[PDB]
Amino acid sequence: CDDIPRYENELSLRLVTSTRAHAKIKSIDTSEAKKVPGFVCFISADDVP
Amino acid sequence: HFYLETHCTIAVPKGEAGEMELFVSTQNTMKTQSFVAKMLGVPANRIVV
Amino acid sequence: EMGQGLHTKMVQVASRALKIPTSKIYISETSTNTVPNTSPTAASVSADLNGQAVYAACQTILKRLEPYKKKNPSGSWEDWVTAAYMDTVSLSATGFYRT
Amino acid sequence: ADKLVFFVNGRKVVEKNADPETTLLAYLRRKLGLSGTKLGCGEGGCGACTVMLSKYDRLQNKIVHFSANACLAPICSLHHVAVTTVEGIGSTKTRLHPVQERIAKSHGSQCGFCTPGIVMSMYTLLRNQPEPTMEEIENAFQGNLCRCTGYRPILQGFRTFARPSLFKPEEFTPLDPTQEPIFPPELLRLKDTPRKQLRFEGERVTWIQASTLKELLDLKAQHPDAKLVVGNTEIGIEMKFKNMLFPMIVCPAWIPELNSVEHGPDGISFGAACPLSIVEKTLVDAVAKLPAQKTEVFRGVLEQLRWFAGKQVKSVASVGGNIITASPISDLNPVFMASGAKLTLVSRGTRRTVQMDHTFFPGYRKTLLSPEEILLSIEIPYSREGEYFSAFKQASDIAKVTSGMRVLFKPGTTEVQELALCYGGMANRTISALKTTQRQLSKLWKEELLQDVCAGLAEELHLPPDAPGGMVDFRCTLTLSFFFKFYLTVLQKLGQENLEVQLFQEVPKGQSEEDMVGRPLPHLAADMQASGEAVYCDDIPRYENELSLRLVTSTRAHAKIKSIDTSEAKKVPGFVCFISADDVPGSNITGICNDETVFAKDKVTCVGHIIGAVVADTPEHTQRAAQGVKITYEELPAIITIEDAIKNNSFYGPELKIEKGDLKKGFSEADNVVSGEIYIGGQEHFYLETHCTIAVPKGEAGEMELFVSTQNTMKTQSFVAKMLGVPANRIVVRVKRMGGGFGGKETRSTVVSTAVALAAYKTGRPVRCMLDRDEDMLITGGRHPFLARYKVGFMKTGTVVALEVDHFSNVGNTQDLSQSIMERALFHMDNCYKIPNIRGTGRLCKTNLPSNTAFRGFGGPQGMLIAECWMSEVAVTCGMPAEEVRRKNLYKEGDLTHFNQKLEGFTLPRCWEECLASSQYHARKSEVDKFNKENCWKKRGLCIIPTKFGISFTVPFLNQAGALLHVYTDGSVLLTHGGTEMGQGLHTKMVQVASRALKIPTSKIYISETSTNTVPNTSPTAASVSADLNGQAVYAACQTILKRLEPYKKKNPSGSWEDWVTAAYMDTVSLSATGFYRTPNLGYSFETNSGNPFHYFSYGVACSEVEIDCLTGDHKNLRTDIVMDVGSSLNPAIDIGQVEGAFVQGLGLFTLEELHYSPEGSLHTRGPSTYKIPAFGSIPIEFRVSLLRDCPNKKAIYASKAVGEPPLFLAASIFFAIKDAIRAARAQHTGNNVKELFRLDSPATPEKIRNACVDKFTTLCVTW
Ligand SMILES: Cc1cc2nc3c(=O)[nH]c(=O)nc-3n(C[C@H](O)[C@H](O)[C@H](O)COP(=O)(O)OP(=O)(O)OC[C@H]3O[C@@H](n4cnc5c(N)ncnc54)[C@H](O)[C@@H]3O)c2cc1C
Ligand code: FES
Ligand code: FES
Repeated sequence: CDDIPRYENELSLRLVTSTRAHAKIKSIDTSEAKKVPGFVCFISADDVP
Repeated sequence: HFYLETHCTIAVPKGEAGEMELFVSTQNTMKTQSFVAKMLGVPANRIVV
Repeated sequence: EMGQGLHTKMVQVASRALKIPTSKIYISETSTNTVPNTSPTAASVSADLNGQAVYAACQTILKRLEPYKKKNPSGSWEDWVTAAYMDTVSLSATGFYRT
Repeated sequence: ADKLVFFVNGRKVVEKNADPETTLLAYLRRKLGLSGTKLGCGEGGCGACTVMLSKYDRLQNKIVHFSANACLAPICSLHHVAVTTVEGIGSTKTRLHPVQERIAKSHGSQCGFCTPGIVMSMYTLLRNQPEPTMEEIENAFQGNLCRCTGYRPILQGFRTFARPSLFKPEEFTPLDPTQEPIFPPELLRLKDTPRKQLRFEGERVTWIQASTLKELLDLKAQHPDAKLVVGNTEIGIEMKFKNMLFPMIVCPAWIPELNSVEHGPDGISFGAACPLSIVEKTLVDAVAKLPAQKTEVFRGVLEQLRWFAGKQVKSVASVGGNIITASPISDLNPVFMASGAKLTLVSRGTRRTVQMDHTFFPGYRKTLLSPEEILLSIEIPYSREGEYFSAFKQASDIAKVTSGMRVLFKPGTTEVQELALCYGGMANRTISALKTTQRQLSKLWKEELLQDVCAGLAEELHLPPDAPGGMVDFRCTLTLSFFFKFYLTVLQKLGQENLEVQLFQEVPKGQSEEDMVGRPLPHLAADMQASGEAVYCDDIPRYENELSLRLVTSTRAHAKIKSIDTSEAKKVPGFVCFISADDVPGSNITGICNDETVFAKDKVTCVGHIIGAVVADTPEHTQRAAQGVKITYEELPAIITIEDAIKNNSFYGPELKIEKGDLKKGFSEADNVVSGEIYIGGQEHFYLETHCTIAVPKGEAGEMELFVSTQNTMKTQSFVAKMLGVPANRIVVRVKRMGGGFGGKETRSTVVSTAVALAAYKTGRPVRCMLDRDEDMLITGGRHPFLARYKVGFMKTGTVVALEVDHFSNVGNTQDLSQSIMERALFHMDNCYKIPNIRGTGRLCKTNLPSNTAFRGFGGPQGMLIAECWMSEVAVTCGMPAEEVRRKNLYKEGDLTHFNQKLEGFTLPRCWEECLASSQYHARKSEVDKFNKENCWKKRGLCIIPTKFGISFTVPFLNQAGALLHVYTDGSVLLTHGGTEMGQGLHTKMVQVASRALKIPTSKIYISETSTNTVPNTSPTAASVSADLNGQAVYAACQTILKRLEPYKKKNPSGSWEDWVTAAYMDTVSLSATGFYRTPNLGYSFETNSGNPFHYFSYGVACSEVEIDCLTGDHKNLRTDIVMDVGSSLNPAIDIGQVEGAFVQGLGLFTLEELHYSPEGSLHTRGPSTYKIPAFGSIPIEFRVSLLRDCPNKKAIYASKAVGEPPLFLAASIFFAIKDAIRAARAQHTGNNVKELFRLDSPATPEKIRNACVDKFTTLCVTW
């Protein structure tokens, strides 16, 4: 599958996941991540249209 | 399960009229189609898997 | 195909029903605008159900061809196809099955 | 100073490393992947590459906006400039901008390609001048050409912005210009922080952007071979096409001193860098604010600049440039020279001041400049009291001619103090009068000066018949006729010799709001074409390892091939490998009657034919490699011309013929016999998207998938599979759309796909290639020209009785389709006349010219033109009226054609009668001779022509097609069918139909692309039947679905359509079905003259007024009314759109387009600059089209007739109306000549019209 070549503008993804077994979710902090080289954007539940 | 190829998805958007084409390691072709079309909010006939 | 020979079995069948060598028939990939509304590739029946469908479609083709086989019953299979083409018959067909 | 920085659409770009050779388009297109700013010529005048530059001024501390073509503009010019693109103003994923939506909704975008270009042209206008005049809009568009639409809808959609029906302009959204996007606030923070000079370094060139005048001058003084670039509209051409390479460029341009305007005591003075566009602007108003005699030279400069060229170019090229560039054909230099203009030259320690005169250009593109001297400024002079000036240019590096003329008299009298006549295009360089000028000095503006002048004008600038450019006595005459024009318009300025709409039919009262068949719904994708978003071909992204190709081609007309040398090419950076004929692993003998070779082997047969190709990493590298491989040939003899061919006995299989009667009988039985020959010229497809092919090899079991701009899906598949040597079922070809095809992509497309395929096969990774305008016009080739000779016998009533006609067709160097074309020719010699004894033949001539192919028309439009010639030669020999004669020998309902097929339900006389009605021929005719009586030097003409066109493929077994319909579990439908969209609404019609048959809203059905594993074995998307055949197939498939559903509709007959589908699904029915169709009872035999070749006929009739200027050879295209039978149109907006387009293409073919070939056979004529297709400017003044009402056609899908081609012939009318005014000017200046019979050839150009308008001057020139 991933054996199929890139295109020349293709991004990678990789998805973020809950480290507790039942809880409410008090807020999300994206700041440390926008420092990484090549970072494009963080997708979340508020974005599905 | 431990299959050797683990899961995955190259998704390629064409950009006119919501079309998108997806290359996907699945047993269930139908469903990969509709729940993508549901989440996106478009007619099934713009999706090809 | 999850590596369990569905494709190789699907070929075997269609080779037989049509009576042309396995070598001459190719399957390339599976997709949702070649044949829509498909059940999960699932509970062992995956062989049998497509098995059937492939058959039917096979049969509708051979009916279409009879006339040209009749008129030249010792010629090539290529012979009967160039033939039907120029006379104006469909060479593309669907095929379905329910248990 | 290294980093260049500019902005694109709002965002900043900081490009560390620019190579002065990368052009803005291209940065745009393939570095920041914004497609949709398209490439159309690369040569400057198609404008599909148009964008908008906004920058901050500094001198008048203002922010300015202009248009420019991005195919030409180097990125090193663009420091600190901001670019707006098509996808900058608006999009379908937000709001379209009103320039966008109106051009879409008013039917102005059929194929769709020239669309962003026109949109920006318009968009910029508005941003400078926010409520313009219908004249100013008229006129943004010199820069932009479209092929599919004939212009009318464009202008009528935008007319809206300025001061039983088809689109509602009152529903358009309104437009608030406070809402366009803001000038980036970040330049502007710059603007203070002052310029210093910059240097960028490239792979081959070095670019120094200079900043003071001091740094220019020093630079040039220590490196005098350094090349000035300013507008780049010159160098750009030279570096791309005449493979020149100047390694060090300095661009002035920033320099305050070279950009200044100044109001002297004496004339106005302009900095060399200034663009034309502002020279104009200056003059334009300073003429209107000023005593109308100082302004005599000004009025001339402006006079040339209207017909110079068009806005995207005027806003970049400098006067400086034009003056020094110095071509033979500058239109500016004559005027400046005749003007005696005033140049200011400088170097470091140099301050020369020369008056322009014959002396300034010594030789071929040279001037008086020394290498270290630059031009500072020009000064155009006020005119003194009793000093008079005009300028002339006439149109369609040598030919045409352009002139500046000046005279001054001894004051308060006629006399002649000074006189100078300067002419472009008659020599090497811009020349002066002068022997002739001398002698005229102190005479009087009177008759025997007018003679002495014209006498000397013929001797001095006499032309040898070998002189290059050709054309000689046109080129001649013009010299006098301009003078004569001039003489007259002097006189006038003293004591002065006095004597003293579109309509169609409404749908049924009854029928549903959401049945859409018959209603005028706009092209399924015009929004997205207008918006930039629709993806055409090379528009499809790269992959990350994808190579480019580009193919190598024979520079001789017939020769053996002694050997190939690849050495110079392997030196280029990124070079991958050279593919040749020894590499196909399959079969090198392809083409379509197996005549031709995939790559040449052992010998080359025309001007060239593919020898091989080179493979690299970028396309500019592709170029340099091409360039690189050098071949060595030994040279055999050449057949070229139609004759030869015959004088040699060539050609292509045995003489075709049709016969009926006897005939020996007519001619003996007859009153008069005429007897003539005429020649019809060839023609270029010029679609906007040129050819091409992304080929992608998968790598297991030979599979490959190809994305291809074609009309013929099938064939692209097999001849790829043949050449490769694998089973057809490993090949898949897909077409989503095209920038137009008109036949030109029915077959020839394969020549490219084939090559590309192999490069992928070899290297194992994707490869694409797409032609530049210049390669494409060579390689693919044209419509067929014809020579015909005839003989026609007739009574003195005008009733015709016998006719005999011989055709040949020049073919080229492979058979191809050429046979089927000839046949269709023969089927059409009758046009619309019954004619009881008749013999027509034709031959197919072998030549060393590239192979001619299929073009809208298919030979039909060649004569029906022959006969129709012949015809008006009858009517003239009788003594007339021409109307009465045609009316007189019309087929009538139920007769039969010379091939014995019955004419049933024959509409033609209703089209006839109903046209002369509305058009009102008489009185108009009378009103015309009247103008002819009162005008000496301009004349007018009027004509009315018929036409009938058989519909259906001639090989009968091509009349078939087929489709595939899926219904998803959610209600949505998925349609595909055999045929392909070239921007002509097939898809939109295919939807309309299926919406109806299934009785669900148009909105719910989608079609996505066309392909060879959705529906195999498909006929070319070709001879107008493409609608009807897929029409049928779609139907069938529709029906099989509704049968399947009945049961579930029955059981719940008031539920939703979604209801019936979830329903059938769970009960276990198929929701996917096929569908097919054959046209029945077809087949004509040639030797038996029987049986049935067509299925029905299209009919129609046209009426045109023209007026010529018989001094120059130019004409206006005054009015034109058509009435067309379409049956019951599927979509009257798209038909019509179809009508007007085709009609305009006839315009081109009969009056405007000419190809030229060197004597020994290399095509000379290769881009929008030398091949002039018809422009916004060229369409008829009033243009009236009407579909014919109440007349259903029961032999074809829901009552409709075919509409593609028939109407293109009707332009005929403009040709004959043009032959008519010719009569009238011959009869004034020939003294007498009774009933003339004179040779007129197609295409009727300025040269050929002028030439045949005989008089005083033609006679003085008498004796490539
Ligand atoms: C689409 C199109 C249509 C055209 N139509 C016409 C037409 O209708 N009539 C016509 O006459 N021409 C026409 N042209 C030519 C165009 O007018 C010229 O290219 C323009 O005049 C050149 O200005 P430039 O800034 O591009 O010069 P560049 O292209 O930058 O280079 C031009 C020459 O100027 C030189 N130069 C030398 N000294 C100086 C100096 N002192 N100051 C400035 N430049 C100097 C450079 O060496 C170079 O040779 C047309 C061109 C295009 C492609
Ligand atoms: S001006 Fe760029 S393609 Fe025509
Ligand atoms: S719509 Fe303009 S070239 Fe096709």
